[PDB]
Amino acid sequence: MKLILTAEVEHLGAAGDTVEVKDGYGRNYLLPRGLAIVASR
Amino acid sequence: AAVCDICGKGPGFGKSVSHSHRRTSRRWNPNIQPVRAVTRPGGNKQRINACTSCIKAGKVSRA
RNA sequence: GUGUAAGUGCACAAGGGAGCUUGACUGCGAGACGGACAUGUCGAGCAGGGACGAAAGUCGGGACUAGUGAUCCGGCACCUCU
RNA sequence: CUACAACUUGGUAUUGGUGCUCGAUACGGUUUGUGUAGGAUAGGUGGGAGACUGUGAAGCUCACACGCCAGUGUGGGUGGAGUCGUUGUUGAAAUACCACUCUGAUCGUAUUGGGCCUCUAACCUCGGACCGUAUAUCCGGUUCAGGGACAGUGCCUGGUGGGU
RNA sequence: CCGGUGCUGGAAGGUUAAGAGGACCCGUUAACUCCCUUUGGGGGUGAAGCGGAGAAUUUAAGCCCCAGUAAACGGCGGUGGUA
RNA sequence: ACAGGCGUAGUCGAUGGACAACGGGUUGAUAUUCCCGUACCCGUGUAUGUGCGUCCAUGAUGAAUCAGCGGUACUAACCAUCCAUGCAUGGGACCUUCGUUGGUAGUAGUCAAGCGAUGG
RNA sequence: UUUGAAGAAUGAGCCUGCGAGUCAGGGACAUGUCGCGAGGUUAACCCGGGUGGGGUAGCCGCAGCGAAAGCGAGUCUGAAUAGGGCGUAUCCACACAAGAGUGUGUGGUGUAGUGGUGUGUUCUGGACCCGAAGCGGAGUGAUCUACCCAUGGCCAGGGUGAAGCGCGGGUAAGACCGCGUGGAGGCCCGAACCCACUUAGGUUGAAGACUGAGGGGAUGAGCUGUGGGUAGGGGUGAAAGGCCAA
RNA sequence: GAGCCCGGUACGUGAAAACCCGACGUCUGUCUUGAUGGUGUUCCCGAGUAGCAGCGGGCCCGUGGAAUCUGCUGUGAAUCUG
RNA sequence: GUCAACCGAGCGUUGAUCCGAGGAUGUCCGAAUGGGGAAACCCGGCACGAGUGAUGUCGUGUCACCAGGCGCUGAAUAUAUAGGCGUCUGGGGGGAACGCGGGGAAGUGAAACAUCUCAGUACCCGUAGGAAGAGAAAACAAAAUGUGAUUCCGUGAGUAGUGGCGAGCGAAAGCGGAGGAUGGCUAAACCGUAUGCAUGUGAUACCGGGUAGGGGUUGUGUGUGCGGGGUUGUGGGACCUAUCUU
Repeated sequence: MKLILTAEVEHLGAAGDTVEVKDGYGRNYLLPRGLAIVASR
Repeated sequence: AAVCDICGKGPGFGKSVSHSHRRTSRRWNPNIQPVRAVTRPGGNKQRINACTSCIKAGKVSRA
């Protein structure tokens, strides 16, 4: 889903970089430990 | 396995039509998946039965 | 001898041969036969457009009687229907 | 004869990551073009009379490719001041420059599936230890240890199916 | 006795579902193109979009296929002559 | 799906385990039940007497301090192996640390009547 | 019921009571009868303590033919006034045509339906009444019987003599052989107990499975007591299609 | 076998208390910091929803060219020139 | 009281017997609820009383489970949660019919039978109410300058259709009536306010303009809560922006 990365995640980008990612990855890796935030504004 | 713990989605009832049009009763169960969710950011994990539609809706919090 | 079973006929030929040809038509059809009903069968004659013939005339398949399957459902072609 | 339970195959959702390995078309593309009129293996149309050059051309030696080994292309070395044009062939020009591309092997950018080995977080464990708990081989939670995107399950689907 | 039917093992091939795939064709009409007439309909072409049938290609088990298995279900012959 | 199916802690469930009474007499009908004689088993109160204990006192004990020395072994080193000088290895010891004993601290401490488990 | 039964085809012991074409629907057809009549008639509902009054929504007649567009006393098929199908209530008279059966026109005559209700059939309802084996839904049953679980009880009496052990013989040691002790066995005979092989009785029985004589097992794969569990397309079955309350 | 014998009938009368219906009030909220008709632009108008696909149910409609409604599984939009 | 009298005793003009309304008492079982249990019978705890020289004994209250509020505590474990403790408010079962939402047969008819019918019937499950459900157009309709929430009754109509086009099944539009409430409330865009979570140019920033302060009506975001504002189809409402103003 459309989201904004929080910290450095390797193979994705640097902090502040917006990335499109599959649902399973985002819901099971990024969101639970705050490596990515959904895009609001 | 047929009643969602979030929205209460239940199985549907119908018939299984054959080539000779023999109608026999059958059931349409929901796609219930057992998911360990995180009710509050405190970290407690509980095993709940949520349909895949609920998972798609983000109503379950598997944090 | 008549394509083919038997019967009824056919030498006046319906049997044999030759020429042209596609009526092995379209719209019909008075009157009948037979039949519980559904089927089935014969049909003069009218109009169109043709074949043969000099003409009169004959031709709506085969000398006749067997060679076939109702209804429902679906396919194809045409229609100035919806 | 017609169905079903049950078992079983595949797709899809739960379901994720990194890499190898293949195929489709898109893009910057190299690449391939043997009637004969002949300097001659002319892809046609174009802007098309001067362009490449010293970001080192003709003439020569090597590597590879195809090879109709006709010979061309690229890479490098060698040499240092040329090929060329309506040059005349022709429907059709110059292989002098520039603007897509068609017969055809290729590369780096996309997307996309196909398979393979893996990683852990989804999920699973009737494996261990603690806690609820005083009693608990139930259950739930925490954690450790293992599998692991497989399995199980949902929808669709092909088979076996007197078991009914 | 493995010829038949089961069971077990193996896919080198043939066939094969759903799902992916959407060539081609058709319906509708924005736009045009011919009329044929007077107080606008009648013929054709027809972009895009929206739809309807939908092909070539890919695909597992199974079946066909290749072997074993009878203390698996089963089977185990006639004719003529001759001292 | 629902109705419901199992089942933990529990709680029921004798046909079993534990648990103190025998002989005689009497009535129209009951009798190890009533009466007679002699017992046995659980509790309650009163009184009396021995005889322990807390308060008091006496025993039983032992824990911990500093200081006095040898072996683990922060680390620099020595020996040997030693890869190429370096290291790893093994061994003696330094510091910390561990073990022994002179003072303290059988004094402060704990226990010593009696009940005693839902636990072993 | 029969071709045919006085019966040797069926049913009835007798009497008194009871016992079989009924009802609903503006249903469908036919036929009486009544009202109105080219019209007839209301349903729901409203108002009346009633059986009365209102209620035009509909329904049936009033024009047919054609699949339909549509036309219309005509219409369809058809190239066709060229014949056929359906229709113009029916009759009468007059003409003109034919004697392929009669037709074509001019006048008259003028068309009868609808709503109650009786009757006979008929449609949907159990539909004249009586009569199965059997099929589904939900429940009740293991106090009989089949098997299993827990916990107890019982088996008079008499025989046979396994393993083991001891002594002796024997041998280098054994093997082995005699004599004793021992008391094993889905062992033997035979009461209680459990079965049920034969025969006789019983067979409107004492008894909806018994009795009299004999018979088999009888320390076991035994019998039995109390408590408990398995339930119908299911149970259980040392397997008979057996048993699951005659 | 009763209008004139009785209980009664026509017709009038009756509630201490409880309950049920109304009515007027206390009480409660509520508008008054308000109301009107005009002018040209940005935002909003109900989301895992509608739509689509697969398998079904029910509609006169038995899958049929099958519209509207609805269950499960995938996929999944727009906010009014929607 | 009565069967149903026979006694024996007594009450009533100081109003009995009897009828109506409201109270008190109401053993035990039964949802049964302190625990147990073969329903109506066994065993208890706590508190306060009664009784005994004391135990025994008696009386009155209270003691089930689950769900939701409120308060305390917060395991493994750190945040915390699960859980535990206490206290209040509810539920549990019964009922003849009617309602709604689910699951859902077979005998039967088709002269057999499987599609179909029977029938969404029988039955079962969950639930109410005095009625229930539906109900205010993302509606019908067909060019009528048409109706205007739902429900129910009569027509439409055994029609259009549907169906191994078999047995059978079978609407809707429209029209006529009963009743009328063509009824109301919200969510969003915007404001104001409070709070949670992040941070903060932490100042020239947020009040409607002009003056002057100030470094937070937070400055910014984001979420939630509350109060305003907004209920619509000729689109409506917020953002604006003039005019008039009880």
